[PDB]
Amino acid sequence: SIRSLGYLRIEATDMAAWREYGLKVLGMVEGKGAPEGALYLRMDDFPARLVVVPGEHDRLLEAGWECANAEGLQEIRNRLDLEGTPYKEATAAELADRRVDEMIRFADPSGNCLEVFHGTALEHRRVVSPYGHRFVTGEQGMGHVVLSTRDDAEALHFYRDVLGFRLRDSMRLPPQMVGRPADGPPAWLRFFGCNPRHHSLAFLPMPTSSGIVHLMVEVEQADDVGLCLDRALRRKVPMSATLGRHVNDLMLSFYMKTPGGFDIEFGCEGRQVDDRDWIARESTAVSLWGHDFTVG
Amino acid sequence: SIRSLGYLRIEATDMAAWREYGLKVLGMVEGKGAPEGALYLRMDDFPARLVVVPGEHDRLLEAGWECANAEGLQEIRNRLDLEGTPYKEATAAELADRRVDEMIRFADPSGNCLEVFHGTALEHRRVVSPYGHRFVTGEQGMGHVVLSTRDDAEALHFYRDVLGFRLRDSMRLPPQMVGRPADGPPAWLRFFGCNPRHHSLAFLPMPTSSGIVHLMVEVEQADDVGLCLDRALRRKVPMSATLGRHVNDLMLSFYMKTPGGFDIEFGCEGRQVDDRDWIARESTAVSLWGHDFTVG
Ligand SMILES: [Fe+2]
Ligand SMILES: [Fe+2]
Repeated sequence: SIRSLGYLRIEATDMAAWREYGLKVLGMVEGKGAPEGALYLRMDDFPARLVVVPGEHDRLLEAGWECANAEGLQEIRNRLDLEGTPYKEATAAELADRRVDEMIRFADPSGNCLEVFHGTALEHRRVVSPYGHRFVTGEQGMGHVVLSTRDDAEALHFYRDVLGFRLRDSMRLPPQMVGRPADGPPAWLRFFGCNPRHHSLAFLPMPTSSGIVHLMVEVEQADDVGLCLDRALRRKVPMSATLGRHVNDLMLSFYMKTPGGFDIEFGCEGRQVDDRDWIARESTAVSLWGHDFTVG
Repeated sequence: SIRSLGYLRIEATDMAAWREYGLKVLGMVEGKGAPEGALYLRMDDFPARLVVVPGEHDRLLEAGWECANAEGLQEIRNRLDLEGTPYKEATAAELADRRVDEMIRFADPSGNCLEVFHGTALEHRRVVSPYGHRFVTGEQGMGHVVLSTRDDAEALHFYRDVLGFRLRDSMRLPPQMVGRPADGPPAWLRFFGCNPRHHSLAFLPMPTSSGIVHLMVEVEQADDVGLCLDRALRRKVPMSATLGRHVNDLMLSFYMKTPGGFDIEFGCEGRQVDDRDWIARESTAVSLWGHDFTVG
C-alpha cells in the first residue's frame, strides 16, 4: 500500500458541461450526497471516482490513493517521515466528506497534492451505465493519471524511492520539446505502478493549465470504446488522438478533450504486470498503430 | 456443394498501382508463374487468391468457388441441369492456368461469371507477410465478396434455390434508393453462406462500375487491421469507411478504395455460423459502431 488510484478531485468552471459529459459521453453514473453544486461520477462500488467541484479554475485539486488497511497507510507515513515530507492528518470533516477511515494529505516536490487513505465506504446497489459498458477497476483501481512535473529526476525520487511505486516504463523527450536548447540532454516521461495495471501514474516534465495530461478510464471490450467514440463524435467532443494501441501498456483507446481542458483516454485491454518478472525498459514510440495526436 | 470462395479474378487498367497496393498496403505476397504482365496475390497455400490481369476496364472477371471433391462438383452440375442453366467444362488450357482438376463455367441471371472447381494445386513454402499478419482462410475460404445484382429475387432463387447457398442475413433498401416510386416496394441486400464464415457472398441490387461493392479479407488480430490502416493512410489510399464493427458478421474492419475503384474491407473477428442453429433474419443497421461511410 499504496495499492491503487482511488479517486480524483478536480475544480471546474462549467458544472453543466461536466455533468452532460460524464453522463452522456463517459456513461458514468451520478452519485448522491454531494455539496453545494458539486458532481460525483461513479464507475463502480466507490461512492465516487471522479469528483468535480465548482470553482474559478479548471484544475486537479487532489488525487486519492487507496491502501489495503491501517498498516499500509502507516507504512506510507513512515516513508514520508524518513524523507521529511510534511503531511497532515485529515480533519473529522475531510474524513466524512471522502468517506474514509483514515487519510493523510501532502504534496509532491512539484506540489501536486496527494490524499492517501484506507477503509473507504462502498455503495452496493448496482451501478449500471445506460450504454451497457462496465468499467475495469477492482485491484487495478480507478484507472491511471498522467500529470505534469517540474523535474523528472525529482519526481522519480519521490514516487519510487520515497513512496515505493515501481518504475514500469520510461520514454525520452527531445530537449526542444521541453524548452531546453537543442544541444542539451533529453528529458524523461516515466510511468509508475502500484498494482498489476501497467501504470497508475505518470509524470510529463511539461506544463499543463490543469496539471493533468490525461486521465484514462478502462472498459471491458473494444465495442465499449467504439460506442463511446460514436457518442463523443455525435456530441462534437473535440478529439485529441484517433483509435490506437499503446506500446507500453497495450491499451486500445482514443483520446478526447474533457470540459476541463485535459484529455480523457477511454480504453480497453490494458496489460497487467507482475513485478517479480517485469523489466523496466525504455519505450521509443507512443503507439504500435493509430493514436494520431495531430487530430486536434 | 460449393464449400468456399477460392479466388477472385479481376481486370485492371493500372497493374503498377495494384502490385504496389497488394504488396505494401494489403501485405499479400506475389505468386509465381503468372502469364504476361498478370499479378498473382497470395494469402496462404493457394497459388493465388487475387488474380489481377491487364485490361481496358476495372471489373470483376469471375469468382472461383471451391468444392470438396469431384462428387461435390457433380452435385452443382446436377443443380444447374435441373434449372436449365448453361455451363461449360473448362478447356485443358483453363484447367492448367487455374491449376484445378475440374472446373465448370457459367453465369448467374445478372451475368456475373462463376468458375466452380475442385482439386486445386497448393504451394507449400511458407507465405510470410512482411507486416507480420496472417490471413484467416482455411475452411472459411478467401473472404467474402459483395457484388451488384439486377434483381434481388432472381439472385435469391439462383444462389439459394439452385446453387444451395444458405440465406444468412437480409437488409432492406428504400424503394427510392433503387429508383422506384417512394411508395413502391423495398429492395433487398442479401447475404449468403456456404461455410462457417457468416457470408462468402452478398448481392446489392444497385449498380457498380466494376461489378464489385466490396471485397473483404480477414486477418487474425485487431492490431493487424490497425497496422494496415496506418500503411494505407501513409500511402494516401482513399478511405471509404472509418473503423467499426458490423452488425451481421461482427467484423471489426475499415474500408478503403482499391486501384480498381471498389472497396476492400480489411477485417478481423468475423462471426462463425452453424447452419443447425442459424436463424435467417433482417438486420436494420450496417454497424454497431463506427464504419462512417461519409468519409468516402
Ligand atoms: Fe494512458
Ligand atoms: Fe464485408
